[PDB]
Amino acid sequence: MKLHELKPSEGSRKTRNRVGRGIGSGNGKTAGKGHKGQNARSGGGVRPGFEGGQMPLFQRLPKRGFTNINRKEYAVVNLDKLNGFAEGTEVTPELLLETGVISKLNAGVKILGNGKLEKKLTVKANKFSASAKEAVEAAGGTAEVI
Amino acid sequence: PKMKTHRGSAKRFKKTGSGKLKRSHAYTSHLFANKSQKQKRKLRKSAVVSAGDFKRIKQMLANI
Amino acid sequence: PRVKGGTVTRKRRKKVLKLAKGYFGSKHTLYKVANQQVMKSGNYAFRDRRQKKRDFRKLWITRINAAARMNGLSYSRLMHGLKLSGIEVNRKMLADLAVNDLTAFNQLADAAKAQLN
Amino acid sequence: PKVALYNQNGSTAGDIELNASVFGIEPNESVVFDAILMQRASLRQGTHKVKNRSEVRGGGRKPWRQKGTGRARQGSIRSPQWRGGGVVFGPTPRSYSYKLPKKVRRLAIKSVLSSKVIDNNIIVLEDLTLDTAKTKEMAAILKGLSVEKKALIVTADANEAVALSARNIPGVTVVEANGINVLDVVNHEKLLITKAAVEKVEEVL
RNA sequence: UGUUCUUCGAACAGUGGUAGGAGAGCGUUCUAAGGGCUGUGAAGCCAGACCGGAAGGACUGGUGGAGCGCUUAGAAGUGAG
RNA sequence: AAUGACUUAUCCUUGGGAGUCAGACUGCGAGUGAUAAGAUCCGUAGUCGAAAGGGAAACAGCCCAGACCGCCAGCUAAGGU
RNA sequence: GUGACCGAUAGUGAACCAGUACCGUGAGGGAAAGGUGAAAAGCACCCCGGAAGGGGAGUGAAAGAGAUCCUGAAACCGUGUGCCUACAAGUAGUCAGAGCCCGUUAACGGGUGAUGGCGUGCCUUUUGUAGAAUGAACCGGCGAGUUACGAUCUCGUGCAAGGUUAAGCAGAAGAUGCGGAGCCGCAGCGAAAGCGAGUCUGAAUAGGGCGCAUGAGUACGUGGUCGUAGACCCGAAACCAG
RNA sequence: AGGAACGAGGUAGAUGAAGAGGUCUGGAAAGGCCCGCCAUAGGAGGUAACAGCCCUGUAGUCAAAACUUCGUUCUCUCCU
Repeated sequence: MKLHELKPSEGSRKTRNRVGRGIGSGNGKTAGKGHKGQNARSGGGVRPGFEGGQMPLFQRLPKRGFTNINRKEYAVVNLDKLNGFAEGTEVTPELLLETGVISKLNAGVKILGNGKLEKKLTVKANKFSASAKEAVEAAGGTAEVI
Repeated sequence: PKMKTHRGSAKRFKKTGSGKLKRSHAYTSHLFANKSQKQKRKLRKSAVVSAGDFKRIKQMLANI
Repeated sequence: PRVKGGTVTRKRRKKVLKLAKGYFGSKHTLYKVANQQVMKSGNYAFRDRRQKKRDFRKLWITRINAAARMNGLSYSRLMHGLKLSGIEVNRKMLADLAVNDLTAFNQLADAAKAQLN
Repeated sequence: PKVALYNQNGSTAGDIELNASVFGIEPNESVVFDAILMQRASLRQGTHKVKNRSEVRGGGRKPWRQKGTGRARQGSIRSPQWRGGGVVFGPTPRSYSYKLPKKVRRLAIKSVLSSKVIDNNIIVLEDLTLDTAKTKEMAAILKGLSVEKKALIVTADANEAVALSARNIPGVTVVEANGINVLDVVNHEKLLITKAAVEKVEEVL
């Protein structure tokens, strides 16, 4: 690219809005904040969770616990993701992690029955759905729990 | 620094699948003799946070 | 980097003061009254560019009234005669120059006389 | 790309076929523009600092009381409207560094190499044979290839005779094969690259 | 400025405005690219009856005695009643 | 509120950014007040706010009429000769 | 050794006999103030004057360069000149306009203007201000929407159901190359166990809520906005510690 | 828990290329035009006006009587 004309992409850059730099531009004296309010003052303004002294929305609603200490996230493999192997043998989470289908192992791998498969696969995982197991067994594949 | 998450709104509300956060109803913990059964079967169900409330509280729960 | 900005301000002030040349006293000398006088002169210039179009017309109406009243008619009867004696759209300051070129105004006045009766 | 070879004597008979994956793609103008703006940033130091209202050497007292005198309030000795300075925001020391995603970086370097290829500004010199450390020989080499403006010298193995020479010529910058970048390619508008450097940057990038 | 036709473009309609929202621009300092003015006189200052829709910009004459401008970009200690 | 027309070009949903929580007068319809207030509080339409111009002598709100700019062009509104 | 850091109201308070002068009993507070010329070659000599200070004559490229000394603006003070002013009630202008005096970036020319018409400054705050409501004696300089880290939206670029690496190691403290540790999305529902293109409530193969069905995010860059930051500048009375 | 020598630094320095090029305007060329060189040296500051080849200089080749800062060897000391 030629250096003494560096033309930017159209729409990628925009001029910063000057605020309080004369009355002809707009955002003049009052600088876009109106006349003589709290919102026109320096430093705010109120909290985001504040209704002017009305009891706020979260404080009118009850708590809904709880959070489990040891929760496993067996997620996620769908049936259409298994079609990327041509033709594919020994579907392993150790193989699925380095293939790029699974970004991160979270305590196991569960294969779910959304979509469909058309090939013979030897499938190894931690858990299976009821529809996914039947879809593997209908194609002649083998599903085994680690 | 990182944006702090409003822990109270994290305890009340719950993110849904875009969302339209899930919430519970009020008037569901006290004085059930003065309320009818038709009120109680509807207040024990869940509700959705309204849009005028959503435009004010969605910044408080950005980090989920 | 640091921006000083020394010359463009003085350029603005001298442009305003040269626009305010000829004013009385401190209004051609001090910037802060010269700017107010220039803005007020701009409003006055717009207003008087509107007003010249009608006070010239009223002066010409006065002169046509005087010239018609020399010939025995008023202004309103003369204009009614000009609209009746054909559709003649002869404008009023050309009618005022017609008395600088007398007796051309008298012939149009007689044309107004002819079909008012 | 049909690029003619040069052997700095004839020069020369024969040519080398560079690959179209690097030197033959269509140039992306916005990507090279973003790479130039990214590279021009973080070369600057950002070592600019002014004293804020709290950091000026001044007392905390007020020069006169709040009411009673016919003057302004003026709670600080050196408020920003005073002569003592003066700045609320000012310049602050900060880093201008940011990173483009890696595919944009490879696309930028390949597109600027292809745009230099289609402008016929690439000169290929095999092994860059230089007998002595004198810069007179390098100037004669640059004269023999009709180079009068700025130029790059890309060397794969980073020879010391090439490196110590041509650094006194103001328009000539000798760079390693993996040390290539967007700014030196867009800045000099002509590059002298060896066959070993091409056979390195083809598999590096 | 908006709509339609789109046969250089034409037709029709619109164009007071505070708070506010949106868009297009003019200037200041520094930096990157080339290119170019300068003691046969730069910046600055002073005057003029010049040009542009505006912020603004040029050209002459005097003072001055050494730096400045143009371009496409990019950053801001970015324009004062 | 419905389906048959003629005019217009507005109307909902989502998302980004606001300002406004002191209003005033006039005409009509009510309350309080003494069917007093340039009083107070309401409903409704206009004007001002945020609207220049012409008329009410001056006089935000009344009457007539909405200023992109230029013309030393014409015809009219309120009101007048 | 380097600055998309400052250039004398800036930058250290302090570019200069500066923590000095000065103020306060004391703790303490705390200024202003750079520039002849390349070289003093810093005006020999004559005249006025007591001197200071001038006019000649010299040095000098420049003496209007002559000791706060480069350039030198405006407020302010003066001297001349062209045109109007001693019957006139004026936010001082504007439009029309004769006379008189000059010639320009030659352009329906410039300056002054007897006289007529219209016309109660600017800003702030207000329902409403010419306001007898506020602010400004005048001029010059300085003087208020910035920056760091996150979040959201629009636009642009790259790759696309896969995008991106942080720290760190090499490497002009630069680009980049290695680094997939981690982050977001790729379908969710439920308080949770759990189940899954469904899940929860519910005896329910009923109804209903949420979601695919009917399908795009990710990483950077600009811009708008929001949080944590003095957060848009200035301003209290006060509180606490030594 | 004590010392002696070899190598590299600091506290201080030396050496270190190339033009009076010619003409023009200038008070003075470091400026314009026409010309040649050096470069491991075109970092900078001055020189009567914008130096690379005018000076101090810079890159490299080096030095250390006397103080130290490290690294190596030896002496020495300790050990089932």
